[PDB]
Amino acid sequence: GPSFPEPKVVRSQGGLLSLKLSATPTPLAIAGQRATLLTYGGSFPGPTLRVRPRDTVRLTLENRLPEPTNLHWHGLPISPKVDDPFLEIPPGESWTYEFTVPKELAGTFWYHPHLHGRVAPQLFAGLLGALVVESSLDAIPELREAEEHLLVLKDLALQGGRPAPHTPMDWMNGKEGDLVLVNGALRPTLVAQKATLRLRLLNASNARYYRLALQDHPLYLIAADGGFLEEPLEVSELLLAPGERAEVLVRLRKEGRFLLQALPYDRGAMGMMDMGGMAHAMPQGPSRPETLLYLIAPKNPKPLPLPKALSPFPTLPAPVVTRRLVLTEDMMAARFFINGQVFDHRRVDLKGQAQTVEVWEVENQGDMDHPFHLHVHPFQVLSVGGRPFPYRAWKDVVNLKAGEVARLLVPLREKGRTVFHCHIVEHEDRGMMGVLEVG
Ligand SMILES: [Cu+2]
Ligand SMILES: [Cu+2]
Ligand SMILES: [Cu+2]
Repeated sequence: GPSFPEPKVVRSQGGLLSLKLSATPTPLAIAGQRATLLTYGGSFPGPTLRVRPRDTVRLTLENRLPEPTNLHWHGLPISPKVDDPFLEIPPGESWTYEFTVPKELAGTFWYHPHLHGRVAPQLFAGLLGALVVESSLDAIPELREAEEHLLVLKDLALQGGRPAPHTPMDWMNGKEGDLVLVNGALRPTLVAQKATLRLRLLNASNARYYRLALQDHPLYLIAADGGFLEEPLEVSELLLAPGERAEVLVRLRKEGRFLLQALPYDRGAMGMMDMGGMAHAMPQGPSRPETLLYLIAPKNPKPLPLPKALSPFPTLPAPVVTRRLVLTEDMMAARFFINGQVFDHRRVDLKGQAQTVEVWEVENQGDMDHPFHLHVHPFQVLSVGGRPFPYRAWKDVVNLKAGEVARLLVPLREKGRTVFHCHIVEHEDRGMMGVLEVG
């Protein structure tokens, strides 16, 4: 097959993507070995859904797992009556998700389970896939002529031919695996045919971070989680926290082989040490560097010029309220809190008004990185750690290192009850989630 593996694409037909997916334990060949994963559509990652604004999506999820599950349409500003974080599909049962793709939308999104208490093992076992919203922007020559690929960054650990079980330490840190895969493949080779690549990036890992760097090359960020930037932004590296997406242009400068690496990064994961007497927690330190893929540049590469502009970011109304959400940890108990509380599905924590804008100040008073995710309502990151953000674009996950405050501009869109949580999904399962009601 193609030297570069990517999930199969399912496209809307005549404005309708009607699809039945089964969540099912599936024997597969993965990274040269045989394993039984939990999959959507029989594959890992699940199929990529490619749609356009105003399309109708009609996705029937059949639960063939031995435990209940559901779907989160991560990043989609749709109704929480569709993207329902409280819905439970019992084993054997089916549920049909139907929504219209919003008109003003573009970028890389994804789907995965969101059943509180069960997310981390289900997501770790392989239940995820991408959703791409095509834009009219894709027809500008600087993007249309680029070579496009999706890179689903997700790691895995196998034990006896199945996903490795969660240990108590995994619930504290978030589980990482030793198999650091792109699109389910171990260090695939990408033999580029064009000098400009358009790479959609998805961190679908439970907890692993990807400090992305391409050897000898900068990256040109053209989209964040939920939409285009206003213009490309040159970066030397790009950190993708769990649940985040990005789109980058790569402008291949010369012939040769270049590594795409996940450079060492310390997210505050903790181990345990006994040095005489007392056993206590100790930092794991930075991750070991990982090669994600081998990128082979074509003959005499002449990259396209960059697009001068992408999408203007909407001017937002002046905000009507400021929130503060403080994140804290009880590491030895693997308990995690927002404003001193753990999630309770019966308890409404924030009440806002649709079509108003709020300022959310999210403060990480823990020692671990926490990537904060809000459903349903994409936000604009104003600043993190007192540093202004270098671009304007829609995001739905913001990473907070220890001590950092993120200031977010949150327009409230669809009415209903939804959630916000850490997207180290172990921490969500362990309480770091709250309930927002929009009326
Ligand atoms: Cu998500
Ligand atoms: Cu969620
Ligand atoms: Cu967390």
